[PDB]
Amino acid sequence: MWWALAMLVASVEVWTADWQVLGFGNFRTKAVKAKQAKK
Amino acid sequence: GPLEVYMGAPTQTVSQKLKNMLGGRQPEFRGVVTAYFDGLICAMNPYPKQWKFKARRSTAGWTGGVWYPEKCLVKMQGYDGQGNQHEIHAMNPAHILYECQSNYEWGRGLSRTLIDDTTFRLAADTLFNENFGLCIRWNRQDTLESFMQLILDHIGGAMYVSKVTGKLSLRLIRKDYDFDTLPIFDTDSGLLSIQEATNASPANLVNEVVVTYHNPVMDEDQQVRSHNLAQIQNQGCLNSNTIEYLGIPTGKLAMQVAQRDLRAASTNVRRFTVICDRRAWNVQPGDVLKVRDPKQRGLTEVVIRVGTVEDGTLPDGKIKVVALQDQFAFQLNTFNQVEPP
Amino acid sequence: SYNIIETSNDNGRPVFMYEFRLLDKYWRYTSADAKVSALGSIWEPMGVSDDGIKQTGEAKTDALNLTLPNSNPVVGLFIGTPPGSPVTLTIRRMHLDDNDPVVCYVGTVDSINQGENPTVATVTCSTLSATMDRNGLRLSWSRGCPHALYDGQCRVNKEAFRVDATILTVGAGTVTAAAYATRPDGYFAGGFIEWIDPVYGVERRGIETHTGNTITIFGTVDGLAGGYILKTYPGCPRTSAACDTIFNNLANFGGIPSLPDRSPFDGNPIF
Ligand SMILES: [Fe+3]
Repeated sequence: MWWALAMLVASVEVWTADWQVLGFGNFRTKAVKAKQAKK
Repeated sequence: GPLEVYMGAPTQTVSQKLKNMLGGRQPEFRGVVTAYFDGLICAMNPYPKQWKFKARRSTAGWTGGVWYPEKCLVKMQGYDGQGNQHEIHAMNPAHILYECQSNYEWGRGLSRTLIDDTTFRLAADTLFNENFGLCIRWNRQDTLESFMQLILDHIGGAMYVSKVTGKLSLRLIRKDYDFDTLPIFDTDSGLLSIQEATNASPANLVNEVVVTYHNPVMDEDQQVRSHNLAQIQNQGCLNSNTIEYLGIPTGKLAMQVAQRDLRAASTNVRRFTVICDRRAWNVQPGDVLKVRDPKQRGLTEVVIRVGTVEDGTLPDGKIKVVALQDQFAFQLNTFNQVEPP
Repeated sequence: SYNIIETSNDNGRPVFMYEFRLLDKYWRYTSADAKVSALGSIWEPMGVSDDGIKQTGEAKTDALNLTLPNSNPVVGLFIGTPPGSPVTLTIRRMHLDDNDPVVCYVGTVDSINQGENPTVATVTCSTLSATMDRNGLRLSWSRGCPHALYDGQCRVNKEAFRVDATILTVGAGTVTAAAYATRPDGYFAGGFIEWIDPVYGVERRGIETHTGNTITIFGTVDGLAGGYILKTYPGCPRTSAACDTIFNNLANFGGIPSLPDRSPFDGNPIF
């Protein structure tokens, strides 16, 4: 919800965009965050 | 075949066979999880298959030692497959953020003394009790502030610096107010002017949210619908929003976050911009206060959440307080446990 | 008793004091017009003036802009070459007849630029929340370790590779010393020089090249004197052979020589 507080500057929430890469592309399951390398 | 797994211990050493295989000058690969499969069958001549692994951590690999370890193990039932059910060991987001600011191995690595410990104990207080964990990933690494943005959005909190010490601190946006002790603000008690006096016909706000999370057991994305029946039954067509909550590992917590967002963004959102004298100099973003303008604007003694604050200079006296209608914590409305077959 | 006076409608006193701190090298300022003395120190009345301690959670906008007279040594620290170590600014908010100046801001001195108002410069001071633009990209398997020399992971001893000597002759972006002559070329490539400044205290800045008795620095020269010794540290090529031969730290190396040329398991026949 901190996005909701971030949009506290709005003029009043629909969106349409592509993504800037994050850590989703999977090759090793992580039941907990051990972070990862980057190659 | 056999498998040598080296966990990258601080003083780790590996068998000479691995270095002979890789050949020439080689390191000990200290600090990194490195698996060595000496088995001769990597695959049949049909080209080798792809691999996957599964791990978890709570206390291992902490530069400078662990912090507050007795609340990091957020276990919770996150089963995929009803008969295949088993609990998963989600991490405490409070410890996630503490690592983000308390290790030089990536990011800034702020010293412990400059981090407000008691505030992270405060965070853990509610994060562990309600069992809000996380299983986030940080592959293809990006800017640190963006990752903290993601984590804060997951927990719905505010990272901030203590006014007195200057230490970095964390806040959570919750229901931590008793609606009795709150100070009452009217023109006769410190209020100077309501800079936001209009109403923008805020009756058609969002009424549906599609929460997307990631179950580690399935290790793929999952989704949850949440319809605010009250708004659908009167407003007509939907005003929906698909929101990202990857890393949340179960449907119960996904439902909790979905309900939190839906009740926060849908129920009578009103933004207050308040001109204040030296009556709220201690008031800090995220605080709570009650405002009253009954004889000019006719608003009935409402409780408001404090947002952005603009402290004044030695001249000009007043402080501008951006304020937002009440937020909410997690709670149980829906029973969305898909329980795959 | 501060809050009672502060929240009063018809009672109050003006004070806004500023503490400029650099490893305990102190300047105690007062925006008021008097010789204010509190917290066991005298806060001199200087032409400092705040522009508002804004807290919005947005970087750049919250940058506290101080109007600081140039003649102060605080600005003097930033003439030409700013300090190599961050300077912290603390603001306090007591009244008179009061003695608990509740601290209100603990930002650091990020940048300074003089301009149209020569009697006071603009000092920008954000806080920890807004300084988080770091790359984040750290590990990134490669043919050479990404570890910074002498860091917490390379762990090469800070004392085993000491080098120090007083400056034989300062020069334009270059320094000369007798000790450097005893070393092979490039021994300090990526190194840094260290000494104590009568005000900055510890000062550390890098070296970009070495040859014989001569070296070159990545940064500028803030003025140097052939007195104090320049505690100079060697750098490293950061190669596996470099970390092995020079440092004997191969066992604590983070670079992977045998990154298998990304020998795939797709596309073409292999294995
Ligand atoms: Fe090294």
